[PDB]
Amino acid sequence: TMTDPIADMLTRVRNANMVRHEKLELPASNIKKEIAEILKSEGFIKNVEYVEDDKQGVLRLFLKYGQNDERVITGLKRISKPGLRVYAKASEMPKVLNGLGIALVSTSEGVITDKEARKRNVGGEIIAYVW
Amino acid sequence: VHFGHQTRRWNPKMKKYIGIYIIDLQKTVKKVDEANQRWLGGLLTNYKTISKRIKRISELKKEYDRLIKFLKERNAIAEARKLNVGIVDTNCDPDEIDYVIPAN
Amino acid sequence: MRTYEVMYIVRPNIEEDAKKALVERFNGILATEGAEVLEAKDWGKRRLAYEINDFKDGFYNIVRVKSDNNKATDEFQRLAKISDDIIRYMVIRED
Amino acid sequence: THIDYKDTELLKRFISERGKILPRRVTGTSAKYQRMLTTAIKRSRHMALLPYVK
Amino acid sequence: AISQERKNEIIKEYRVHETDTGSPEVQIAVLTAEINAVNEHLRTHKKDHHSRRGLLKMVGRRRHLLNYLRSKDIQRYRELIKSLGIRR
RNA sequence: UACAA
RNA sequence: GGAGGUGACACAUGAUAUA
RNA sequence: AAACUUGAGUGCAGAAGAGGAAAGUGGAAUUCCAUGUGUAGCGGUGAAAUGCGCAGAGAUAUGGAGGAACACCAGUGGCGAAGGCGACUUUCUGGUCUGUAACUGACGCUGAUGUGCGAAAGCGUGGGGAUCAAACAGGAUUAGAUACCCUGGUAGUCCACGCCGUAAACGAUGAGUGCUAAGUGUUAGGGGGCCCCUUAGUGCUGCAGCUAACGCAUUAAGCACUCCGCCUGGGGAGU
Ligand SMILES: [Mg+2]
Ligand SMILES: [Mg+2]
Ligand SMILES: [Mg+2]
Ligand SMILES: [Mg+2]
Ligand SMILES: [Mg+2]
Ligand SMILES: [Mg+2]
Ligand SMILES: [Mg+2]
Ligand SMILES: [Mg+2]
Ligand SMILES: [Mg+2]
Ligand SMILES: [Mg+2]
Ligand SMILES: [Mg+2]
Ligand SMILES: [Mg+2]
Ligand SMILES: [Mg+2]
Repeated sequence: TMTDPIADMLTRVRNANMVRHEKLELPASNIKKEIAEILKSEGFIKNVEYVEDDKQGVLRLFLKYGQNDERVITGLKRISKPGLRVYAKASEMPKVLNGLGIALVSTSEGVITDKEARKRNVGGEIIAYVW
Repeated sequence: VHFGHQTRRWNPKMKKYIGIYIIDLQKTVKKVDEANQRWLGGLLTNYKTISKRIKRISELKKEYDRLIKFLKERNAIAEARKLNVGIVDTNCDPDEIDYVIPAN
Repeated sequence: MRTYEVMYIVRPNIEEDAKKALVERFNGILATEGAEVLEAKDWGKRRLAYEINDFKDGFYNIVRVKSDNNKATDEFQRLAKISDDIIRYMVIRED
Repeated sequence: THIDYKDTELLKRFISERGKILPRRVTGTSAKYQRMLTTAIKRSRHMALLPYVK
Repeated sequence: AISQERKNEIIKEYRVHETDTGSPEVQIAVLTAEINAVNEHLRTHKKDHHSRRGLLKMVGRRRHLLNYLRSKDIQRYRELIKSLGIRR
């Protein structure tokens, strides 16, 4: 059955991005909402809408493509996994693509990026790399 | 000029441009402003050789009769798409046309 | 709970007045143990599509039963086997 | 409708001149109808209503 | 194995409230009657391996429902255990 | 070709 | 045109590398 | 700790099926037996011969015995976890699919050890014995022919109950879950106006992607997460 809803979200984005879809819908959760907003804030996706329903909510994402239909998102990668959880300290926060990408980190001050985690001197669970 | 090919063969990339399928007459008009014999392999990519036959045509009767007649279009696009405008029906690929006219 | 559609064939050379001796009896057997007969029928002489026991015709008989135990139709099938008057039979669950 | 093995006149239409069951690609019957047809014909053959081989 | 009339008898007896057909007690009770009936079938049909595979699935489903009931409210679980002829 | 027989 | 199912007398042998 | 209903189960309403076990009924054919007609070969092969036949064969007609298997239907059709399952009838019984949204409220997935099922051959006990047929015999072929071909023929092939536990047991593709162009057949349903939409199977073609290539491609060999099994040059040796 479903074991990693976050990796399912990152893969839904990867598959939709591969075929250059305009948008995609997925069932919602709090961390998936916060992951999506960071992608919006960092400029990887266009917009996030939340659609309420009886079951668990729906997240609508809008993908971004530049001139000549070049993909803004190049890749997504799940780092921490149910089979093997990955944690890091602020002093060992990984840089993604030499700083040209981002790492999503779940810290005790919420879900933030790696550049901000070093700024706040907090570590936590490395959710995913986006570049 | 806006009735395309049958549904059982329509390419999926013409959905925006599209019983049988009817072309987007409204979209073709805005696109039209933005825009007989066999095609020899290497007409454009082998001009270093075709021009010799073009020159030899300008300069025997059996050759000229076929040469005059000579000098579906997938050969031509490759000779141009590899070098880095045309009517594009539903069955035709739109992703390889710089100025696609979605008219039948 | 169940309805059956018993059919059987009686040999064609039988004496006429002896035929009611078994049809009443075989229907009687088809009614013991809570087996209310819904309907009895009697088709006429029919030309069998092929020879059965070197016979060419037979008396087709249809009996419809309403039981919930099927031991009534088991008794019919047991009796029809050893009776030389009946030459072919079949029980069918209608529903 | 449910095909009855007693209805020999309906059944004869689906057998051939040697008493063989006709393929459905020939008679145009559907798949579920042909299955009901086959059971009724085999039942009717047993009760001598239809021949096995004529 | 069991009729709709016998199933509805069992549902009426073991339901934890009216219009309840999905509680563990209802499911375990119905599974118990079905398991007993197939065991009756398999006593004279010892060679019916295919039916016995289906019985083994019922036993596994009953055991899982019992485990869930035990870990959620042991009082309901132990009252159901005596009601049926079930050990553990 | 150098061998083997 | 290309696939998948279906069906359909006798004749032995020739060393090693290098070729 | 407390809620939730989407996952997973239950209920209700429909439907399809060679799914399994047991017991009955039937038609064709093979073999054998008897009887009637009837006479010189039948059979078999590349060609032959062995073999059967004038003591009456083979052929033909009728009848009987017996075992085994179920033409047509029959279809990349159906069912089953796999092995497998095909005449019909009854009895007992397993699973799946569709619709609904009564109900329970994460009760799930995978699964070492374990425990079961598991083609065929084979083994034990006892039955049965038509056909076919290892071994074997004879006849051919051949330089030889422990073969291929022919005439026979035992185990076995069949049943019951035990055992055996292996196959190219194969899609040579572990299970679960989700996501990712289309086109077109087919099986079982549902909804709406023969067509359109939609479930679940089963096929073909074909993008993106993947691949060493062949190819795979919503039934992935694509993109992901979980669990299990397995691999680490060939031979020796599955010894
Ligand atoms: Mg039902
Ligand atoms: Mg079903
Ligand atoms: Mg499991
Ligand atoms: Mg194991
Ligand atoms: Mg065997
Ligand atoms: Mg032989
Ligand atoms: Mg034996
Ligand atoms: Mg056995
Ligand atoms: Mg293997
Ligand atoms: Mg898989
Ligand atoms: Mg998948
Ligand atoms: Mg393909
Ligand atoms: Mg499909």
